[PDB]
Amino acid sequence: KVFGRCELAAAMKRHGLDNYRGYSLGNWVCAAKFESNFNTQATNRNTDGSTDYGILQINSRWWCNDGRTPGSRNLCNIPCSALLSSDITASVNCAKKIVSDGNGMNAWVAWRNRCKGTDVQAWIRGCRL
Ligand SMILES: [Cl-]
Ligand SMILES: [Cl-]
Ligand code: NA
Repeated sequence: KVFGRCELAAAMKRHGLDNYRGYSLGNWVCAAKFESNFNTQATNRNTDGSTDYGILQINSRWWCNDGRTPGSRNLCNIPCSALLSSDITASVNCAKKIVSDGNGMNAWVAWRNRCKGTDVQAWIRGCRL
């Protein structure tokens, strides 16, 4: 599923990301924009053999099981395939564990490089929330 901007802001709010660990909804929508262009089916292979899955490009190195990332963990206790669903529940629940890990949203390199310190409220401007 490719979400609309406001559609994904609404879904992320409904699933409790709105100011989760102090990160406003715009930060989350901005991260999703640059990680997946709002596409729940986005996948990208990493140089180390791990794969990033879904709207927030969650890495099999630590967070999900895909059966092909040697020496990896599955700290969200989900198959990586769950992160590709039209239903964002698994991606949101896993993102809450990631952002709670100590480095906040810096876990998403694209958030650090493209969202951090920008006017992220632009991402939810005009949205019925
Ligand atoms: Cl957009
Ligand atoms: Cl594990
Ligand atoms: Na894994």
